[PDB]
Amino acid sequence: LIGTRAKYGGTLKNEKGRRHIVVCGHITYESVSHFLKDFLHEDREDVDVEVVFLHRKPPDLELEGLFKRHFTTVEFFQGTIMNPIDLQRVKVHEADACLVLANKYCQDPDAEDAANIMRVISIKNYSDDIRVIIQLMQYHNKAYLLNIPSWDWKQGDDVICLAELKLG
Amino acid sequence: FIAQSCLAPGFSTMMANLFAMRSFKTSPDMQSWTNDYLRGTGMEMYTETLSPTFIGIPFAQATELCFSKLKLLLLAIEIKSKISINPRGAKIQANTQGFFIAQSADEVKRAWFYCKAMKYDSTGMFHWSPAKSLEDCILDRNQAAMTVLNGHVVVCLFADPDSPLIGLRNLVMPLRASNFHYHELKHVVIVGSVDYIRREWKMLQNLPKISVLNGSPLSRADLRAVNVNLCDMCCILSAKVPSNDDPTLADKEAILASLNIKAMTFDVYGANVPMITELVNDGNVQFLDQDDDDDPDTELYLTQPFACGTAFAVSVLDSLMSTTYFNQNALTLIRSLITGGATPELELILAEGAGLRGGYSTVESLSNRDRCRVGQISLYDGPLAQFGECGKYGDLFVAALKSYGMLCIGLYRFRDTSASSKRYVITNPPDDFSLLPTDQVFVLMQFDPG
Amino acid sequence: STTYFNQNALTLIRSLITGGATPELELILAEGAGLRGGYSTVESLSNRDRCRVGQISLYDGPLAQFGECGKYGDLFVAALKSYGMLCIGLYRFRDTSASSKRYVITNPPDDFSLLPTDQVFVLMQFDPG
Ligand SMILES: [Ca+2]
Ligand SMILES: [Ca+2]
Ligand SMILES: [Mg+2]
Repeated sequence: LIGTRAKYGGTLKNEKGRRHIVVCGHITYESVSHFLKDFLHEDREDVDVEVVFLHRKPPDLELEGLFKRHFTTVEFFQGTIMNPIDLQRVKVHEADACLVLANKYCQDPDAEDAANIMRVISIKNYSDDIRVIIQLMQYHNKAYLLNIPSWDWKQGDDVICLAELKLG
Repeated sequence: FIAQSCLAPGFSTMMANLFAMRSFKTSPDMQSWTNDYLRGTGMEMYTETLSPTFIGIPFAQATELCFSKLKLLLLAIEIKSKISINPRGAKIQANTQGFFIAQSADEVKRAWFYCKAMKYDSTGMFHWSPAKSLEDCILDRNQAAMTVLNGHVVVCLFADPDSPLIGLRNLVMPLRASNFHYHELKHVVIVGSVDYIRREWKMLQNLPKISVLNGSPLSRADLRAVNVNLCDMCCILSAKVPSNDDPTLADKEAILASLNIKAMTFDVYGANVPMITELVNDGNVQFLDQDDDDDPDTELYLTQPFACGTAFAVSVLDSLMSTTYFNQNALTLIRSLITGGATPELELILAEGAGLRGGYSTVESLSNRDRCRVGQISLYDGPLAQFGECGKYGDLFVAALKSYGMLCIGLYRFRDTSASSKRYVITNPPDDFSLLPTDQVFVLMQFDPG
Repeated sequence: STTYFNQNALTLIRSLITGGATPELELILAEGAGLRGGYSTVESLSNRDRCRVGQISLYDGPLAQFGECGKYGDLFVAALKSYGMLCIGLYRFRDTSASSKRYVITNPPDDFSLLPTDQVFVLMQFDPG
């Protein structure tokens, strides 16, 4: 009974005017550090965009220290995309885009792709007008995303298929 | 429930709400369609003994009197026993048990005190076929295209070759009842793995007009090969065992199939294809529809997809424990209303293991075909169309009952009248309800020989 | 990060490594009938006129004279004007004094000194015939 704790929670509340994005999917220490190094780089044009992470597992000690070093730019919340309550907390309807990271080193690529596709359905269910960028392990699963009525490549929706790009 | 929805869309929602104890409280701070729908959910199913004043008069005069004077809907009676649903020319006898639809058991008390002040099976209740083989029904893309399937029923099945068997027989027989003429039967096309359908073909040999297509319902080529745009109802069924890894991942295929068809276009609209999807998880109903606000704590019967009849689950059938215990005849009425008529003799014949057994048509068997059936009518055209021009529900109920012997149960009305082609279910609207020309009526229609 | 900051960036990569995959090809393949052929017409044959990725060697040819201790900028201008070739980088021997291993130099300066054994990444136009 005493060995429990709820460290992360609460809704995202900040000022108006600035823009932010939501990152979900495979959130580990090296998944965030590699993403943040490329996202926040000197060569990139200086634009103030906030990065919000949403994962159902509590981060370990090393990941929490990484968030502290990016306190003014990176924030973390505990929750899942499939829950509409958690979607409102991180303010999905006002974010520029939602980025879904895939577990490249997965035993079953079919299982990983199916879970990622369901996240896009949940995101589009909350709001039809939202940019979604997703990693797909296999090309034949790209057909399912294209069949979504709210999916629209002309509006910024993009699919980055690792299998197509790697063999290309 | 799914099979009856093919004959009348939205019927599963009305049946599910009729056997769940719900207290209805009016609320002004919500949409009018929501208030109208919630009024129907308050209706339940009750049994009461008819007053001695009703003795002698036929059923048609009896149910009309209850609707007008007593504001109660009488749809079935017990004859010395047997249960008959909307019987024509059936005089009310002494101590006759009546089946009523009302807000509460206090309302039906008014019905007790009142005064002036081989073509078919052995039972002859289902159509029969001379045990056609599976290979004679398997269809390919090339030969399914040349076949013109109009007004048919498409069964989208997700099942592995070793998936646990589901009662596909329980889905086809209600569509093959003898109460339907052979020309008005609906062709059934099952899209799925024959390695699974082969295990269940034993119970489907003697059912006419059944087609099988090897493939996947998620493929647009297979759906176009069976003319999903022309079908009367598309059923998405999943027989695969849940992996229990995550409840939100239990209905990935069912949700994807629904979204796939909804976005298809034909040379005409994918969203116009009538579909009903059974959900393993109640919480996955939020993904079925996009133009609604999803709340994870809301009851399933309160959700928009369920109110429109496009969603179903087994979690709405727990209340049948209480319903059956308090009245055994209540369960008999449900089975005789959704299965197309399954007498206890049919139980022993099927339990032997030889499958459905046919019988030679005689005088006593053909009399069994004369029973009421579930259907829908539209006020667009016909003699009853003049009631849709801002008429009253009570006026339509009386006229239809006297002329065609039709019993109106509820309405299937557009959610928005100013749009989306989505219709919700209103169960037993008041006699003062205002009708619309676009409304559809759930009716119990008598059998017409010829 | 590349796709988020610019959607056109991902489109350029896909059109450069997949040989050209237009959004119409996405829907045809997603149906499930496989690759579908088409009868050659006037409008289709115009699609074949696009640049492609290839390599050239300074061992022999009109461009071989730039490999004799020449400059990368001189090779870039001459190839662009004559054959319409765009030089992206060099594929040069790791050791020039051995092992047959070559590394990649991306966008060398115009003052870069070339070698007769160097190979050039180029974007070559379509020549009908
Ligand atoms: Ca009630
Ligand atoms: Ca929804
Ligand atoms: Mg109820």
